[PDB]
Amino acid sequence: STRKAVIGYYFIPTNQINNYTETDTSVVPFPVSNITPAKAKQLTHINFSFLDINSNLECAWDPATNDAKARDVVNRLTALKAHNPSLRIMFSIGGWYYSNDLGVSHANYVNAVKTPASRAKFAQSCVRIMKDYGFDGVDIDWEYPQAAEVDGFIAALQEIRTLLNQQTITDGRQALPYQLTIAGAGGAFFLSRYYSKLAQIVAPLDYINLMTYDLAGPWEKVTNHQAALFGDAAGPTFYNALREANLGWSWEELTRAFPSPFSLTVDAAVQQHLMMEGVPSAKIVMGVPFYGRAFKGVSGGNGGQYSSHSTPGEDPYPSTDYWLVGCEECVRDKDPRIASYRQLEQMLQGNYGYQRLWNDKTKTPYLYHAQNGLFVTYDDAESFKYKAKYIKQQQLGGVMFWHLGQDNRNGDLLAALDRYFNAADYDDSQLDMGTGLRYTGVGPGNLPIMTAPAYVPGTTYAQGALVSYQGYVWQTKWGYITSAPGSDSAWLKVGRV
Ligand SMILES: CC(=O)N[C@@H]1[C@@H](O)[C@H](O[C@@H]2O[C@H](CO)[C@@H](O)[C@H](O)[C@H]2NC(C)=O)[C@@H](CO)O[C@H]1O
Ligand SMILES: CC1=[NH+][C@H]2[C@@H](O1)O[C@H](CO)[C@@H](O)[C@@H]2O
Repeated sequence: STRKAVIGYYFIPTNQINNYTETDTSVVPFPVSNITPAKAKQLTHINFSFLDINSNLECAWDPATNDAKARDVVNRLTALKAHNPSLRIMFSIGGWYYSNDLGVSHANYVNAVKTPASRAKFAQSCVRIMKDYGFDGVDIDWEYPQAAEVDGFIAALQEIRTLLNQQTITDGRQALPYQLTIAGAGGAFFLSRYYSKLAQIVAPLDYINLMTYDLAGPWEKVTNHQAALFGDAAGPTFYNALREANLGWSWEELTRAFPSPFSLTVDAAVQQHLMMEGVPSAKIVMGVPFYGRAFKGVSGGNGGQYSSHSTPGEDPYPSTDYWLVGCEECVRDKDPRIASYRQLEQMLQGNYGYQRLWNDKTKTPYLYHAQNGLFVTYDDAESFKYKAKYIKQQQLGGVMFWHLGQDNRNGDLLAALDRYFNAADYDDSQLDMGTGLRYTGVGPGNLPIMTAPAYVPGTTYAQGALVSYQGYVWQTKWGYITSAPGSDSAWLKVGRV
């Protein structure tokens, strides 16, 4: 079996690069030296983040970056390749801060993909930056191009692919080609922006890393799991934005591919991607979070799940009240709404009042502070057993995560992921995926194999008539159909032969 990708983000703020040190945790919490040889071997990719697209419409580091210190940090990462011949140090362009619709550099993203000339100049800058700093690939994290910017985004990706494939030949990297990936939406709302052209977006990529997290948060009215694998009927449900994408499909087609409302889960994002033709499962990578989201002012009854709350949803945290008991990291980061798994693990074992609970439908853990009314949704080594089994069962390309500095000091989360995919003595054949809700949509990309008597010319077909014909099973949408399946909108293609 081909090894599953394990893609971890290495994120460092500009000021940390400008004051990089591997000997003062109060200045650089997570220096490159914390990525021991053992951890380097459990990773296949490290996404260095984040670079941006400047006003000159080229890939570039934050202008305030001390270049020499930046190269030194990157060199330290590249040196880890000594312990793992498959390791690739990618760099990520974008991220929410720089590129969301209201982010500071949004216009640059829109403008860089606008014309053949802007695209050429942009694609060149990505490869140049890649070669100059010694990176092994380009990862684009634009959150997210809108419907009109999509064809341009696609041309940009194709252009970068062309240049990278050329660079691979020029550098003798046939054995470890340069790669191209993007962080893709892991939720229908953002996904609906480019969904209709998913095949063209994925074609030039080695992997599309789904951000299947942040699926719940203080901006929503009711608390919920931010990365549930499957759905919980007792949990909130959402409008399936995909049924409104510019697909050109019929009512029937739209309805059967996009049930609404539905459970916003990791399984939903993966299955929605697999519903489209030309989106190979092997390129789909499941993103997981090494952090949890916290809410205050929750009620009792369901251990804090599906409750109203009083947590501010704006960025930055519009207050100075650090109410996440025991979360020291939250005080230094001035935000009690997010906490690394490292910090959560310490809070859990420090007698702070948290009770760890488990939702066996969503297959994810959660914390409930009954005394203060706090709820935290997060992921751990146990939820990763199911996600890892799903990744194997669905034949996905692998896993991705944000971010390395949030794992505990022993790197247990990374180690668990590596174990679930590669340990010869780990056996998950008896691991039960449970009865949580699965995404029920069916599209052109995942039609099931079926059998039905073959269409007989001359027969009058009633409503709901199933006849195999031309390599597909077709069903009539209404009665008195006497036409051949395929050239009358009265027929619905429902299966493969
Ligand atoms: C599933 C979905 O579409 N949820 C949206 C949220 O993602 C989004 O919140 C923002 O998400 C970013 C990561 O995707 C965070 O970096 C950011 O902190 C977070 N909060 C913000 C920007 O206020 C919200 C708001 O755009 O919309 C949801 O629909
Ligand atoms: C590569 C990546 N870009 C996004 C995403 O993963 O999730 C992170 C966690 O919310 C967020 O900080 C970042 O902007």
